[PDB]
Amino acid sequence: MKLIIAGKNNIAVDVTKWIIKTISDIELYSVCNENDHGNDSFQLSFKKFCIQFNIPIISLEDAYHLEDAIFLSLEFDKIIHPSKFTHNRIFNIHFSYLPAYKGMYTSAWPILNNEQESGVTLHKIDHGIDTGAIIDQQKFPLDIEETAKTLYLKYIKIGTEIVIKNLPALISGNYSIVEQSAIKSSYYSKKSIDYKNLMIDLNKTAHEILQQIRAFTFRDYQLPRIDDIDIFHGEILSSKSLSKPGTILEKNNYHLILSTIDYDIKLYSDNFDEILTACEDKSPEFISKLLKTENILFEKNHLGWSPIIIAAYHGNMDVIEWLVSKGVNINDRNYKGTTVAMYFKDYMLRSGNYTGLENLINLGLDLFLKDNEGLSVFDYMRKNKNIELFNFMSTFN
Amino acid sequence: MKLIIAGKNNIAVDVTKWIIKTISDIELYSVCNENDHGNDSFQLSFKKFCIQFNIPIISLEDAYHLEDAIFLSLEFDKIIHPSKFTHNRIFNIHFSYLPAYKGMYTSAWPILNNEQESGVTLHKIDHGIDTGAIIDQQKFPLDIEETAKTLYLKYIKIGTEIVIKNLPALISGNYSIVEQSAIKSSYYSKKSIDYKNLMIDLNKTAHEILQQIRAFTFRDYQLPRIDDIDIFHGEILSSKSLSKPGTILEKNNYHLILSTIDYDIKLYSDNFDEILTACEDKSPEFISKLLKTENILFEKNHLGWSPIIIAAYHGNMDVIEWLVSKGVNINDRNYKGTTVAMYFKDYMLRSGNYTGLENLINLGLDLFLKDNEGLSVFDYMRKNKNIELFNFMSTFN
Ligand SMILES: Cc1cn([C@H]2C[C@H](O)[C@@H](COP(=O)(O)OP(=O)(O)O[C@H]3O[C@H](C)[C@H](O)[C@H](N)[C@H]3O)O2)c(=O)[nH]c1=O
Ligand SMILES: Cc1cn([C@H]2C[C@H](O)[C@@H](COP(=O)(O)OP(=O)(O)O[C@H]3O[C@H](C)[C@H](O)[C@H](N)[C@H]3O)O2)c(=O)[nH]c1=O
Ligand SMILES: Cc1cn([C@H]2C[C@H](O)[C@@H](COP(=O)(O)OP(=O)(O)O[C@H]3O[C@H](C)[C@H](O)[C@H](N)[C@H]3O)O2)c(=O)[nH]c1=O
Ligand SMILES: Cc1cn([C@H]2C[C@H](O)[C@@H](COP(=O)(O)OP(=O)(O)O[C@H]3O[C@H](C)[C@H](O)[C@H](N)[C@H]3O)O2)c(=O)[nH]c1=O
Ligand SMILES: Nc1nc(=O)c2c([nH]1)NC[C@@H](CNc1ccc(C(=O)N[C@@H](CCC(=O)O)C(=O)O)cc1)N2C=O
Ligand SMILES: Nc1nc(=O)c2c([nH]1)NC[C@@H](CNc1ccc(C(=O)N[C@@H](CCC(=O)O)C(=O)O)cc1)N2C=O
Ligand SMILES: [Cl-]
Ligand SMILES: [Cl-]
Ligand SMILES: [K+]
Ligand SMILES: [K+]
Ligand code: NA
Ligand code: NA
Ligand code: NA
Ligand code: NA
Ligand code: NA
Ligand code: NA
Repeated sequence: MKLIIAGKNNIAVDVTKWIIKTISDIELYSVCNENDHGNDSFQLSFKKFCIQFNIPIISLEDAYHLEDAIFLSLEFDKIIHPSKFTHNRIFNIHFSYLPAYKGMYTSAWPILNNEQESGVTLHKIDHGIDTGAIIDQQKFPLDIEETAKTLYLKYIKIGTEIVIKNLPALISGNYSIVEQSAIKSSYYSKKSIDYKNLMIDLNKTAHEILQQIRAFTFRDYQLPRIDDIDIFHGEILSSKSLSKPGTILEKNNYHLILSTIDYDIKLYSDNFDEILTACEDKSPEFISKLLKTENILFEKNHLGWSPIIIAAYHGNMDVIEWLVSKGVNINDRNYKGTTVAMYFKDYMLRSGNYTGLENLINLGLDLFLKDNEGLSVFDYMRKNKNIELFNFMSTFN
Repeated sequence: MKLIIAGKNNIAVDVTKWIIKTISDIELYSVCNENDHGNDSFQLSFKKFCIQFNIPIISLEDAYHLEDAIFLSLEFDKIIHPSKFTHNRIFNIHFSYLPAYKGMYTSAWPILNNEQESGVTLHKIDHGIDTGAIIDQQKFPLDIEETAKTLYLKYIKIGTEIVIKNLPALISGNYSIVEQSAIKSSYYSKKSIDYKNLMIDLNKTAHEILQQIRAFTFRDYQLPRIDDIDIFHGEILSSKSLSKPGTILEKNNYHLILSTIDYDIKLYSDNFDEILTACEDKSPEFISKLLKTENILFEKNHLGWSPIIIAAYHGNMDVIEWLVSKGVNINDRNYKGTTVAMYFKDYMLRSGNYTGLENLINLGLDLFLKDNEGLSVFDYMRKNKNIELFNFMSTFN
């Protein structure tokens, strides 16, 4: 068989990796999205990956003429018409529990509409928008403080899994379909949200305002901004101003308080930059007071730097352990795949203090992971001839 | 006690009637809505009613200065501020299951949002929009072909009941409250729907388009109009045009067929006028073919004339019985309260054929009802000196 993987991001990358590890005899090809210019971001560039792993990249046009192929769209950006192929072995992963939420912005809309869950759906491509028969789908609940970013990461992940579970069946042809019901079918278009002129409607209830805030929270693209302040989460108060919804009751460095249709809301200014800086050398105590929401402890900057990555690079041992106690991953990575252990090794090197490593190993620090270049911490130390640190790190299980 | 009834429509009228029948010693006052100019429509004018029943009509301003009073808002149109009263005995009926759907157009929005149910809520007035503590509420399911009109009539009815059930408790002061949750609180404003420039979004799924159609179906105000055709219901087909959503696939006297995001839809032109005319003298068979949806058999024109009222006035006996077999009320009334029996008596008079009456009585025709003027069929025949018909009608139980 030939297998054509058209799309982008960690879903296209991780499915392709699994195929490589698991299916030989398959002849792989890649079609990439138009805005994929080779740059890794909060997601990997699938184009860069394919070039490095020698997966031939072809045009959508070339894809039409391949016979004895399977075509699989993973967040692909161009319309695929099944009449342009000799076969009907054409599949898509859609980021919703179809028939609901066909179309665009499916990381926002379920939140805006205050859904209790969402899902991912594997289905056949037909001529229209997310309309072809369903092969498989899985659902999952939305968290109370779900954001568009957290939702999107759940899609990437569940999408990847649902594809890998179904791949053998698509390749063999031994899978079932069910036509999508008309009932409960919904669709949003490109025009349904203007991200370049985002307005929060403040003539709304506290809950509705917060749902809009959280729907529009996706740091790599934007934070919601109100009265010139970037907002990162908030809360519903018990007070109820008599003033008109939208009235600013309080504005300072820390927060905005607004009158709504029902209960006043408190909206936290974003202090993520201040948090990262604090993680360099302040105590867990200092950080717990600086933060307004514990969600900020799992945020990452444009490089993929999280609080734990800062604490590790600066050898701030108390903050590392505290963050872990709040459910932060001790083996967190930046966007190049560089791990906590890699950062903490740098601190060991620069400082000459090796005494903290044991603690971290005990907390589950993994020395054997590899970055996106396929190198471990050991490959780095060998390469840079840091042999005494290599050997000290090598004693640990 | 004094009891001030502020509002409009059959809810304000029927609550006031119950008070009159059931509570003496209460001193009643009325405050009316600004657009209530004394005219009965698909709802009674509360102003006309109060004038005829000698309920003194006062200004909202006068209402503030009444001591030892209770104030009850039933679809009232001006904002009520509890700080303007000596007491806090101030209640409202809202047409939703609060905390959801505060604000406007609550006969549309639950339909647009494809809710499975709605309700009515009795609560205290506080300073804001539909935000005060809840005294009582009842919920009910939305029908699959619910329209804004059918929904609205359910509100009028359930509202009326919930008020009558609770009145003694409000008068005594022996009732409980519960503060409205923030969670699941929603609000729509005046601006959320422009009824003077209504657009149906056709770049949507079949189901979404039909939900918008039905949400905007309220004959006294408007029918949805697409491509210059008034629409009265429709259906989802099994075909799926490849053409773009909104493409008109077929247009004739009977219907529009449109391409959507998923399944084609068939939208019925309104033929209500043609149906009423048919009921004058055509068969049940003829009418069953003329209609495109059985919903059209329960529609009424600006006078309150329904199909059964036409068949009765014209003595079309087969159509009367058939309509009854489809669940039409044999004691239907127009908007002046004039009943089927009143219309059928006219036919008896004009034609001299008395032979059908027995059948109708057997089907449950009620000769003892009174119109809005408080007259029965017998009061009319006495008045007009139609004594042989009076006496023939009088033999029936
Ligand atoms: C463009 C943009 C997106 N978002 C959020 C909401 C989106 O659901 C999420 C993903 O962005 P996105 O550009 O991938 O667009 P989406 O609209 O999510 O996905 C569509 O486009 C993809 C290329 C696929 O064809 C997919 N099948 C489509 O549904 O990020 C922002 O918060 N701000 C933004 O400015
Ligand atoms: C996290 C952090 C990093 N840095 C430095 C370290 C890097 O030299 C530079 C870019 O960071 P980065 O996350 O993009 O680094 P990467 O290129 O992913 O990883 C390199 O740097 C690590 C420290 C390890 O040595 C690893 N073996 C290297 O491949 O910024 C800071 O100065 N302050 C910081 O707080
Ligand atoms: C004005 C209008 C209303 N409608 C429908 C939807 C509405 O829910 C329903 C009732 O009309 P409406 O003018 O009573 O306005 P609503 O918006 O339903 O009710 C508000 O105004 C009332 C006076 C009360 O203050 C009530 N508490 C408010 O919620 O009729 C139309 O279909 N076309 C229309 O043009
Ligand atoms: C239903 C119907 C009524 N009419 C006439 C009868 C009335 O004279 C006029 C207005 O109708 P309407 O529903 O407003 O009448 P109403 O004023 O409600 O009722 C009067 O007319 C009835 C027939 C009874 O005599 C009753 N006792 C009267 O009070 O239209 C028709 O010509 N064709 C019809 O199909
Ligand atoms: N047949 C098919 N259906 C899909 O839903 C789909 C594919 N193919 N392929 C990948 C991706 C592409 N999705 C899209 C969706 C809409 C437009 C589009 O042109 N959208 C405009 C209308 C026209 C315009 O932009 O000029 C819009 O308003 O949304 C382009 C690509 N997609 C599934 O993910
Ligand atoms: N305190 C109180 N709350 C209510 O929700 C309420 C009452 N009173 N009294 C009766 C009725 C009146 N409702 C309303 C609601 C809004 C406006 C209003 O002015 N609305 C505009 C904003 C201002 C404007 O029109 O200039 C809007 O955008 O909706 C007037 C009367 N109503 C419950 O039924
Ligand atoms: Cl090194
Ligand atoms: Cl008479
Ligand atoms: K307020
Ligand atoms: K279509
Ligand atoms: Na299947
Ligand atoms: Na947009
Ligand atoms: Na060295
Ligand atoms: Na109560
Ligand atoms: Na409006
Ligand atoms: Na006479």
